[PDB]
Amino acid sequence: NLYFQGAMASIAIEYHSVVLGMERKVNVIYPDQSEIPKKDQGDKDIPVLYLLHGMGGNENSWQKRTAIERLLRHTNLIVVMPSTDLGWYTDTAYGLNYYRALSQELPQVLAAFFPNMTQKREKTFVAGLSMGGYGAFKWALKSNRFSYAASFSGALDFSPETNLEGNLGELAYWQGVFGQFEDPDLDKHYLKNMVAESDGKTKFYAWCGYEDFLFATNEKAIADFQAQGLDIDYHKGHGKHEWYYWNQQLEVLLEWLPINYQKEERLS
Amino acid sequence: NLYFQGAMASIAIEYHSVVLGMERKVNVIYPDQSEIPKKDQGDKDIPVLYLLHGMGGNENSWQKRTAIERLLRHTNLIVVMPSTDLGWYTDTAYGLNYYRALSQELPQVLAAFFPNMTQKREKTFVAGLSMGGYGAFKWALKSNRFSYAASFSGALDFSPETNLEGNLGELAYWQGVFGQFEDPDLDKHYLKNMVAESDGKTKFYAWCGYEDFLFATNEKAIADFQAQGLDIDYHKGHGKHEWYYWNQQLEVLLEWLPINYQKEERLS
Amino acid sequence: NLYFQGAMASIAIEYHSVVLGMERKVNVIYPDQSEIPKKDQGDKDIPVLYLLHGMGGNENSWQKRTAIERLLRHTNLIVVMPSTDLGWYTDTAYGLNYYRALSQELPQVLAAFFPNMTQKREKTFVAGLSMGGYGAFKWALKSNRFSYAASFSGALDFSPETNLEGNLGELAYWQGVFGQFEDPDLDKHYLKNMVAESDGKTKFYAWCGYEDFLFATNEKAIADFQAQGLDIDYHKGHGKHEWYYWNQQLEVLLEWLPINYQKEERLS
Amino acid sequence: NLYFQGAMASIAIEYHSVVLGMERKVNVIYPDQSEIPKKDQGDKDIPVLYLLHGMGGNENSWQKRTAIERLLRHTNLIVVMPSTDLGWYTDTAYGLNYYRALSQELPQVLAAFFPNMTQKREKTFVAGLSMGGYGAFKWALKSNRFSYAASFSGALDFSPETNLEGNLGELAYWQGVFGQFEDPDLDKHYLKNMVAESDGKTKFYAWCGYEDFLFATNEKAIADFQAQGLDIDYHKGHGKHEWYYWNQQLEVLLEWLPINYQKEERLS
Ligand SMILES: O=C([O-])C(=O)[O-]
Ligand SMILES: O=C([O-])C(=O)[O-]
Ligand SMILES: O=C([O-])C(=O)[O-]
Ligand SMILES: O=C([O-])C(=O)[O-]
Ligand SMILES: [Zn+2]
Ligand SMILES: [Zn+2]
Ligand SMILES: [Zn+2]
Ligand SMILES: [Zn+2]
Repeated sequence: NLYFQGAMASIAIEYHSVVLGMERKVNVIYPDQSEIPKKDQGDKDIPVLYLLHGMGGNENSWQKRTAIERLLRHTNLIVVMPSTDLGWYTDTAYGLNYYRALSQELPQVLAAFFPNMTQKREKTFVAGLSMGGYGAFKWALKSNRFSYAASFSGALDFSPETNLEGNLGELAYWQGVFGQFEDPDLDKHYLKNMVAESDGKTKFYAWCGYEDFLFATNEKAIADFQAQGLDIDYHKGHGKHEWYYWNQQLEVLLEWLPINYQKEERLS
Repeated sequence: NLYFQGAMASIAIEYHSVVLGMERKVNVIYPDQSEIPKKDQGDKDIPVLYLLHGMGGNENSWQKRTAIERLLRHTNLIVVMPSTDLGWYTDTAYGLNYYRALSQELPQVLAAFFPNMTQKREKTFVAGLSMGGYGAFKWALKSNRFSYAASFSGALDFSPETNLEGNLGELAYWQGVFGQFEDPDLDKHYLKNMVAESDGKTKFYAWCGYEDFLFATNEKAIADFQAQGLDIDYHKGHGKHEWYYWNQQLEVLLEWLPINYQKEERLS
Repeated sequence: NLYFQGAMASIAIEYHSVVLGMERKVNVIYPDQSEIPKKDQGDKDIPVLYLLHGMGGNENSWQKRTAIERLLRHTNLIVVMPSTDLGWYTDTAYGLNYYRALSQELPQVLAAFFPNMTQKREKTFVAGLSMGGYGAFKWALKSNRFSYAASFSGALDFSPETNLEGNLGELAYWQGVFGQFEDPDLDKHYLKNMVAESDGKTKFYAWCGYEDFLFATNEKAIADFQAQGLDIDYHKGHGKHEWYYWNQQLEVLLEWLPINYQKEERLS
Repeated sequence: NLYFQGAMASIAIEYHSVVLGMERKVNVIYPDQSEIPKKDQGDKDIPVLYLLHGMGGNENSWQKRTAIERLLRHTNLIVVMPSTDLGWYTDTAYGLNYYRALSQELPQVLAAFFPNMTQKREKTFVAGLSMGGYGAFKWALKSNRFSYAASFSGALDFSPETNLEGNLGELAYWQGVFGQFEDPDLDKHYLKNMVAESDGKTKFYAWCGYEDFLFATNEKAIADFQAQGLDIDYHKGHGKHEWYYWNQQLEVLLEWLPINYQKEERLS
């Protein structure tokens, strides 16, 4: 017609997690064969971005707060939106092994459903905002699964002192996630303590807004990462802890990744 | 926490349409009691915008192609996203009474589920893009239900000559929607022929991009509407038949409507 | 725990149909690796049942009206639930090519998403109820894609005389689906006229309740099929045009198909 | 047509929980105005059943494992399916206040969306299976909101000794839900300790299968309830910890409740 136009496929999966012992939800956007560049048709090695949500969000957050499905509609990229509830992408002290579920089970589930997604590091990426920025860097440092990793307004440094002081949720919550604050192993949850064992083959990007409550956290964390020689680029701009800025950062991410992003025309 | 933030409620309804004789889907976004201005808490007369999709879309289109759920999250507005398949919001010649289903049944269904939505014209609005711009103006002209109506890149004028010539879909399709092209009643589907009987108490807005295939259609249609004294404001800018521009127009619409839109802060 | 138990994966897909020129929905239930018999783990040739809905239904009908997701949870079977609106799995006279979309596009879409589903006739099955029984037999007769095909209370014979006489919907509806009733090609829609060209390598099953308004239709249709030597088994019982009986027939179907159905224990 | 038939409306709601500080999902089935008995049309006091899931389930469990949407389609009943993750409908020791969210917030959310649901005890009911049987009895004992409450294979008695011994999940899990096992307040989670303060105006029903791992638990719990004079009827049959039996018990529940259940005809 001229009236007709493509769309990515939108897939919502509910599956049984053996790790968590419960039904879990994951959303997947999958490229539109009729709209990607000609060369990409039939691909058996499609690149994949895992995009992680913030505290209070879920598998719908990115899709509803950005117009990601519109942005990517001409691009050869699978995007996976997992859920972690309020568990920080962490195996918690109350027995929910969210990190194991994210890092070990989810990729196996997806591969089993979707053999044509890439299994290559050079085509596997992660990013997230807020709690999801912590999750993205944690997963990339520990797993060496990703070529590129990004944090937007991430909680990239913390301590008991900062978590609680009880402006950021109460003690029982934080100790449920990370263990008791007197446990000498608490520090294993600190991203700075995970750099040494990572392989140094992941590119990192971090952003934070000047006005964000986590701006000081990011300044401190990046300084510590840079001291250890992490391959990181850090940027800042005016902004707060809000989804408009996360949308902007998604659009920066899409150009940074090696995905041949087909940016929509904008005449106004 | 400072980490926590609200969200609108997102409601997906599947219901039995007696008019269409089938299960139908409608999405509704409903304002977050914890985030709207104080005065709006407990409202029993909440304003409502019906937002109509384009050819090939459905009840998910606006939500996935704009970040409407983010934009409206501090605003006291219900938004309803109906579906019409490829039926043009029209009672078709193949027996699917989509116009009756939209104009008569859907509002009764919604009121029955949601008694706290407004029943007032001064708080009831419609808009749509492409086919949905035709639908929005048709519904507003015929029903007098709305105070404000908006069309974005709408198919606001047409004839056999323009539909088909077969660049815009084939004959059987168009005649299925509007009837045989030799029927002397074809012209009842033309928006210009619906102005006389409307009550003149609806404000109209139309937009079209210069580069759009429907730019000439809109120029012609608005000239005809203005000749009949319709209360319409018409604007144009650079743009094509694409969702980025429809997102921009949604943001213009939200300020135009009498809804006390709480626009998100944008520091960059 | 003993408290934990598996579930099939439930997948909801929205995809762009090039054939129909619109976003379409298809549901897929996919076997639980942790619950199927040991031997089936890792299968790259998983059997597939397409299950078609009735007039007024959609891709959710089977899942919500039967407890299919519970019944199949130990069985190595993919089940696909397509949607055809009110189009009878037919390329209609108003330009919606539902048959092409079902028979050609949908299998290619699914294979592209899900390479581990079978591509073998011996592991590919179809069934449906009411309109979906017509669709199941039509698709199996025309395509030779299936080893087994089943109709439950199907509209397996019809004419203008029976459609309309206007007890079963009005003329414009029926002629929109099948063309004008005076067209000499109307009879190409009759299943009896499709037997000659089918390959005779599909097993057919049909059921109808004695009290159903289509009981006479089924008696006539099966007699005509049996006259042509179709490989069909036909059964009847007390019942009407209702989902309880369709649930019962699903359970009969699951034993008939060569799928090694792992029937749940029922101690009461 | 005779081909057309009604359906209940199926509503999926995602809403912001202030209590939990996260987006939460609740499903609602709402009666079909065209199919309920004549007298019920226009009701502003529609009865409501809350139906709670088991460990590992969610808001979709009842709908997918029973054909509840089919069973209730002629009946004037709203059914609400909440989610509690693995939190036992309890304000947990890791800071997720699931009980407050269920008992205080959810009813206010639903009333705000759906003013025509009843606010009367005589028309408000709860039931659940496994963990959800514990939840149903807990909520009914504490709140006095319900006239009728039902448990199917519920975990109605427990201790450290039985939880763990580590056949039923590990220590960290159970202590995350209920607190440390040495806390003298552990016993506040025991349903037997909640009877004294309840008002004695709720009717209780419990079922358990003989072969279920919780059969001894139910025998013990009911004996303790009967010693305290609770108004309870307890039944047992052959069965295990499986959804087929929960489906059977749902069908018993529907006749027990004062809802004028319109049971589907079953001629076979
Ligand atoms: O966004 C813009 O300014 C553009 O690219 O036209
Ligand atoms: O969008 C902008 O330029 C703004 O408002 O900062
Ligand atoms: O359904 C039955 O009767 C059984 O198998 O126990
Ligand atoms: O289920 C049955 O046996 C019946 O009621 O026909
Ligand atoms: Zn830089
Ligand atoms: Zn103007
Ligand atoms: Zn037989
Ligand atoms: Zn009894």
